[PDB]
Amino acid sequence: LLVTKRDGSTERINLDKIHRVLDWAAEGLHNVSISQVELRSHIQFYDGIKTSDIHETIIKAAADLISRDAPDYQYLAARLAIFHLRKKAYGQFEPPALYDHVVKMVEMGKYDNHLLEDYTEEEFKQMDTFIDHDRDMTFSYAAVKQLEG
Amino acid sequence: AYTTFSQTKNDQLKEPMFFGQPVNVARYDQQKYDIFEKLIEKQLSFFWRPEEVDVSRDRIDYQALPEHEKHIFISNLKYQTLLDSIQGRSPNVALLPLISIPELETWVETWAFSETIHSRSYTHIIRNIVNDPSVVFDDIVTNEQIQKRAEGISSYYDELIEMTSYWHLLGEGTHTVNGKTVTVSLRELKKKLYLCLMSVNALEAIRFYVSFACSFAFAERELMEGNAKIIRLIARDEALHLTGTQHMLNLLRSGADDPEMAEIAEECKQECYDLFVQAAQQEKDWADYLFRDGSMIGLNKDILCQYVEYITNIRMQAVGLDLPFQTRSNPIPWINTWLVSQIDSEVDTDDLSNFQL
Amino acid sequence: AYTTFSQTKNDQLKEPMFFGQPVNVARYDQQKYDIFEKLIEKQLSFFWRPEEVDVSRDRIDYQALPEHEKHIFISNLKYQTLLDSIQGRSPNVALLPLISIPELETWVETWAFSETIHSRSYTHIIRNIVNDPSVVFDDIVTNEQIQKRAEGISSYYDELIEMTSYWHLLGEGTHTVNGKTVTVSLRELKKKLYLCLMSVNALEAIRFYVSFACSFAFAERELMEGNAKIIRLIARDEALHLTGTQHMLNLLRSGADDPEMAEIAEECKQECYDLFVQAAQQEKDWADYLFRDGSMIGLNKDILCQYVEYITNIRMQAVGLDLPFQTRSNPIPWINTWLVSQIDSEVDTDDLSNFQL
Ligand SMILES: Nc1ncnc2c1ncn2[C@H]1C[C@H](O)[C@@H](COP(=O)(O)OP(=O)(O)O)O1
Ligand SMILES: [Mg+2]
Repeated sequence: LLVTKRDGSTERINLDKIHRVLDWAAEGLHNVSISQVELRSHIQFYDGIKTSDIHETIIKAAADLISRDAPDYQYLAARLAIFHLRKKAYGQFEPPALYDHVVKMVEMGKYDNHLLEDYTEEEFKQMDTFIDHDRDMTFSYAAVKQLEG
Repeated sequence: AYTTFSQTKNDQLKEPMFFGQPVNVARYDQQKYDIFEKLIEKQLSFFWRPEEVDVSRDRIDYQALPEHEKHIFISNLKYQTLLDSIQGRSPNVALLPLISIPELETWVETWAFSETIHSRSYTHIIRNIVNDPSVVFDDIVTNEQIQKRAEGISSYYDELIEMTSYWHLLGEGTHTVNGKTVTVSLRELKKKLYLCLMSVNALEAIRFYVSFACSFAFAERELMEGNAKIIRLIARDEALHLTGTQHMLNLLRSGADDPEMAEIAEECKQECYDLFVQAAQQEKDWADYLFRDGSMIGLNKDILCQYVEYITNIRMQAVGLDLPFQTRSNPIPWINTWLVSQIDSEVDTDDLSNFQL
Repeated sequence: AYTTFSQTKNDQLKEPMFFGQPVNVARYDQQKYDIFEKLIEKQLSFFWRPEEVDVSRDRIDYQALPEHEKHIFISNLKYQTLLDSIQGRSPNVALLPLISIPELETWVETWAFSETIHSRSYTHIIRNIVNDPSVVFDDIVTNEQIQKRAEGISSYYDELIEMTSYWHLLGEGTHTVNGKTVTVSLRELKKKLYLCLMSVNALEAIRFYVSFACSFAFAERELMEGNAKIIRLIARDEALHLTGTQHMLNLLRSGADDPEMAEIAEECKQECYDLFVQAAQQEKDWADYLFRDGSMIGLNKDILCQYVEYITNIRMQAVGLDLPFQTRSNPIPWINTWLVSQIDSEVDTDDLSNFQL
């Protein structure tokens, strides 16, 4: 059976894709279980299932496993949610340059155009060196849900 | 020689677990070790029959599985049928000629009997999941991945049975049997028993629990739910079985039963450690064979191998052996589900007047 | 040698009951003889526990009995504890190393397991009627009147176990063991099995049923009714057990299972006949000890010895043996209860006038 990728294309189902993304999200964490997240997802595969619905399902499952006995699920679900939010806004994991993003966002009317008037392209590229995108890996799950919500 | 009713009146409370006078009168009003009386009562209270579990809707789920998941399920079911086939007869044949207290004698027969219910349920499961049960059963003896462990497991039993027969026929000493010289050592017999019990402990406490992980993973997906109910009943029995061998081993190791035995158990510590490590390694390779064509939701080679290391450390510590693997948390915590089961309006102004603002 | 999992893939439907290839895989989807599958299913459905039977009244009735009736009850209870002590372990130790088809292997373990429930119920009865059960259990081994026939039954078991060990260690042939020459004959081994099964049949079909008469005689007087409820459940099991050995004996005797066996059964016909008659004579001898201090309503030495001869003829004819005693009707017919389960006013004057006076 086939799933529907984020770009619209289709390919046959491969659970290793789910295993890999969970292994990455659980790296370094204590008392978490890749097996538990997949089984608590209760994911019902149908032919043509959206790959983004699959990811949202395993985010909710790992998020609901947050407990006193396994508090590190707060970071596993956050890393999965950060990963999901990266794809929604950029179509990829790595965010674009700050200048290229601001230009596109002002043209769409989502940012204030004063950003392009008060800062030059050389200044935007200089603020891109300030940014550390790995700081998205220090949030907890509750933080990310308030961010996206 | 072995006698089915020893003529000598002995105080059964003072006999050892093994190698003493064969049990004559079967009484259950007193025990040397009450753990085996508790194990009998617990087992008798768990009495179940395979036919009392509905397995009719399991055939639908099995046919719908992918081909590599049919293989995972059936390979795990063939391996279970093998192990409880050995366990059906072996405790009776290997231990009854050695036991010298009645409560341990009756437990071994209750232990062996409950294994026959397990074997009967495997036929019940197979009969309701595949079209020809002969296809599955005929593959058990010839299976290349299974047979290597079947001979390994049965050899510890076979060697104990052989020395026991020599010990009953000839007694201790140096004997001549058709020219060739044969030495019958009771100390060597005690060593073959201790190694056998260690092999049986790893069989029931590690090998089967790796198999439970496969069966219960399907149930966590609400599949094969009739099989999982039966395996749940088996796992409840299996917990009693490994508790029995744990108490046998620790009683032998501690020297409570036989002063000589505590020293013999120390000489075997390295061989027992290697026995468990080899058992753990064989199951990891078994997991490598299970997922060669793909994995499933909740279970793959890494996850199952991590459970092997997790469960082995727990079992080896229970019998006083060194931990061969790194400390780890339970990689499949879901398996524990299957292994254990208007205002008071009165005011006092005087009390408030005590307030200084 | 004996192996707990023979690595040869064999068609179990074509193996003999005994002395074939040791059973490897335990499967229950097919049987060579379905009698043993029916016996397993029937025994499992009869599963009962002694503690679920009310025996509280039995302490009062027993203490109220005359002293010579206390002797009858407790002597019969000691003798039952003795026999089912042997039966608890012996089918497992003596028959499992010889069985080569799985349905018969599992039946022997189900048979043996059900005997441990019997032994446990005897403890349940004893502990609920006397103050110190140790006085009763210690007397089973030290009383000279009971122990003498322990030797009769156990000797047939012990000799089969010994020859089986020689057969597994050395194989068939003439061997020298510490100077002395030892001959291992498979034909002599088959002869010791057939004799053993004959002795066990007489044990369960004659010896125990003579014992049932004593327990049920007390119940016909509405005494010891808690014991009688347990004995009735035991007797229901015993009916399955003697049906098992009857089928084993008749299958061996007819040559259907093993042609060589039919010839051996003919050489033993006289030895088997003497075995059954001796068993009856020993039970007659036991009845003399039960009533040495007096009798009770409905049962004395004469009545019970008549029942021994009555029941022996029935059992011996079932296994193709000549009747040793005179034909007689059932001397205790009450025991079968326990061993199973206006005017029509119309007138027609015209019809009457057609009548000639
Ligand atoms: N063929 C496949 N079958 C099942 N799940 C898949 C899959 N390919 C990707 N996934 C999972 C892995 C991710 O957790 C989730 C979406 O992640 P992604 O990498 O943003 O999606 P995609 O690779 O479809 O662009 O879907
Ligand atoms: Mg992807």
